[PDB]
Amino acid sequence: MNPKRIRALKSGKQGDGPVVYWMSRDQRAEDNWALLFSRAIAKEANVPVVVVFCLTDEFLEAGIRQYEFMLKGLQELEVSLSRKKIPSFFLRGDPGEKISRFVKDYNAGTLVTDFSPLRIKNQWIEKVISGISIPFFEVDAHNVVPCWEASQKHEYAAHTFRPKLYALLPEFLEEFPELEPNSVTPEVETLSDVLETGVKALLPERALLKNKDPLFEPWHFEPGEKAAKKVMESFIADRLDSYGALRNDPTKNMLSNLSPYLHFGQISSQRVVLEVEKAESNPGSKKAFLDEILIWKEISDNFCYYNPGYDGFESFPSWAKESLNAHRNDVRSHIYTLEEFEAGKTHDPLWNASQMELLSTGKMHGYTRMYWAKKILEWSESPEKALEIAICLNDRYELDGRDPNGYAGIAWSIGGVHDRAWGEREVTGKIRYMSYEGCKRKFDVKLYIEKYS
Ligand SMILES: Cc1cc2nc3c(=O)[nH]c(=O)nc-3n(C[C@H](O)[C@H](O)[C@H](O)COP(=O)(O)OP(=O)(O)OC[C@H]3O[C@@H](n4cnc5c(N)ncnc54)[C@H](O)[C@@H]3O)c2cc1C
Repeated sequence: MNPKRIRALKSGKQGDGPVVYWMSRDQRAEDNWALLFSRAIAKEANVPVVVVFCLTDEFLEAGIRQYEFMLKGLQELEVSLSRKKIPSFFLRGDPGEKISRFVKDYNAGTLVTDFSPLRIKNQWIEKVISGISIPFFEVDAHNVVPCWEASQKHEYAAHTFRPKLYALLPEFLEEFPELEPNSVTPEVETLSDVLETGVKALLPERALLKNKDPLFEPWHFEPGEKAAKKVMESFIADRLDSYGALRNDPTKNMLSNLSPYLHFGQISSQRVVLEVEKAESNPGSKKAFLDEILIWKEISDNFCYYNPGYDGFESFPSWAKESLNAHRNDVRSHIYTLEEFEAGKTHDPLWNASQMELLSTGKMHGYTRMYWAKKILEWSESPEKALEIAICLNDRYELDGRDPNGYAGIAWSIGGVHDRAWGEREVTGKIRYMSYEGCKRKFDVKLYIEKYS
């Protein structure tokens, strides 16, 4: 129980009632520092712990694919917490109104939540803080090293953040204690109903084909905490060995496929890192994978935490902004609208295949994501319109979207965040370029294009 994982958002008079865990980003019962601290605090106060989750009004800004994945897991989570004698309350509406009202209606003693550097989460904290009188803590249950501990400032490169993070692994990379149940079960609708109503409201905006057939295939990733562990186990046993050599090959499915579970916190990245560390496989593949789930994942939280405008042109490096400004007035070879990007109606069959994989599976291969976002910059009227389009399609169709990794990944592709300058070209300037022929020499593009007609 390292106290550096927890941080106080506001101090107050601790009440004589249950400790409330405002679960948001880490939707799991196991390996959850936020829930573990909540139980520890509730134990010292001789009071039970309770979990509250808010089904917010912004769910209509995504699709059915994300909504069902999240709620199906929450249905499983409600069963796990029950076995621990921990009740779970699911509220519908504004977290500011609902969290504050729950604190007063149930006489909460202390309020706890997990950490997310996203703007929407800060928005909720502001409203909640001004509507409660009890202490309020947040715990980093998503990063191995607490975001505010890994670095005190924005890190402009992976090689400047990698040593800082590895130096702190010996202290923060540790096993998880068991979640002790509640002593006695203490004394707002069912999830099957909130799911049915939500799906009905999302159906008109469901992505379809010409024949009114849904595009999304929901049999690629089963949601839940139990499914995530099976995915983790399969990766270490079968794919981890080849990960280092086939991570950049879209035609081969040699990725961990953990992002949907990591995004919703249905599985702890610290748990994955522990299991990987103790697994014997190709050394370079271990290094490659750990580099992605430790450095690149947690540097994205670092990006969004220390850059209020992480989703804007203002957060780009100075060299990228001055380079992109110098080529604003360059004549673009193609200009596509949002609907044209969305439907995969460009001239580049590789880009359209990447969009089709996004629409059909909700998870685009890591390598094609880079190619996908860079051509949006190349075929847009400006870098600002490119960020807008990339963020829209990413957050709308990726199962792992609306995530710090997404904004940090898009900022890398379009603005060169966490990257260096390259040969100066027109339109894209010094931003790293990825040509069509460059991909042909990297993998069998024809197979990838064929798999997503
Ligand atoms: C334009 C663009 C958009 C992206 N969109 C998202 C997104 O919406 N959500 C998201 O979580 N990630 C995003 N990524 C990062 C990466 O593409 C995906 O995380 C990865 O493809 C997820 O699938 P996986 O778990 O099977 O990959 P794996 O190779 O098995 O890697 C495992 C984990 O390492 C992390 N990781 C891997 N690559 C990156 C990276 N470049 N940056 C940060 N973390 C990484 C992820 O957490 C990932 O789950 C994006 C990257 C780019 C360039």
